[PDB]
Amino acid sequence: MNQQKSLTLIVALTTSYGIGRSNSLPWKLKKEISYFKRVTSFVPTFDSFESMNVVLMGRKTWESIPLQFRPLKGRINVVITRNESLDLGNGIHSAKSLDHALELLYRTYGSESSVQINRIFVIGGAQLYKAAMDHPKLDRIMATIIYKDIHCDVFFPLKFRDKEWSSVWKKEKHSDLESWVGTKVPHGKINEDGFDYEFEMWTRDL
Ligand SMILES: NC(=O)C1=CN([C@@H]2O[C@H](COP(=O)(O)OP(=O)(O)OC[C@H]3O[C@@H](n4cnc5c(N)ncnc54)[C@@H](OP(=O)(O)O)[C@@H]3O)[C@@H](O)[C@H]2O)C=CC1
Ligand SMILES: CCOC(=O)CCCOc1ccc(OC)c(Cc2cnc3nc(N)nc(N)c3c2C)c1
Repeated sequence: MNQQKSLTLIVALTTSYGIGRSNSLPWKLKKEISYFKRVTSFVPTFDSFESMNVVLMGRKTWESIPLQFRPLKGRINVVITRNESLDLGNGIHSAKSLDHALELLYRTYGSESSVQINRIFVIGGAQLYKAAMDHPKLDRIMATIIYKDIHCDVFFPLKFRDKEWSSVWKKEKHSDLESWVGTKVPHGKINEDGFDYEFEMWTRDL
């Protein structure tokens, strides 16, 4: 009664797997953020009469997001921390692990509940990505690849794009990405603020 849905990890990362610096993002990309918001918010039309997606994040990511933007609108937010607590929150879910979060969500958002869960996303940071990478239900990574070795002080924990991991993690066709996300997605390099980046989707068999 706990393992009824796959997890999807969503991340923007450099070719050196860098994801962060000074507890924030070391880039400023409005369209990249708009993609994150669209992907994490998208529910197919028939289902969206009551469906909401879930965003799971570590406490340091929670704090990283400008207070203006919290909780992340229109999604069920859960902050994962070893130390309960709160973080001061208006409706704001807390759990001590990825599986305690899932248990809390299934208990809270049941068959009878007016709000139902569509997809569940792990949205960072490195420590929670590490847990998700070890979780037997994670099967999908929505990666934005940033083609610049921007200096970072926190890194994605497993080199899923590299040869050593290439029998396990496979990059999907762009048409498959678009299908999964429910919309046209720009394909190939996008330039904002002096860097090229591009959207990818990678999967692992369960
Ligand atoms: N580029 C990208 O897409 C993203 C980048 N980032 C960046 O990542 C950096 C944050 O990464 P990181 O420092 O690893 O922080 P995280 O957000 O993963 O938070 C780490 C903390 O969250 C809790 N936590 C995480 N995993 C677990 C677990 N398995 N069980 C229990 N508690 C857990 C904290 O708990 P406790 O309260 O016990 O200390 C732990 O210290 C920042 O620079 C942020 O900007 C974040 C999201 C996306
Ligand atoms: C009205 C604007 O819509 C908004 O709500 C975004 C405003 C917040 O600005 C941010 C500053 C820092 C930050 O690091 C946590 C994030 C989170 C983020 C950004 N890109 C991201 N991009 C990807 N591919 N993946 C992520 N997981 C991600 C994540 C978590 C956002």
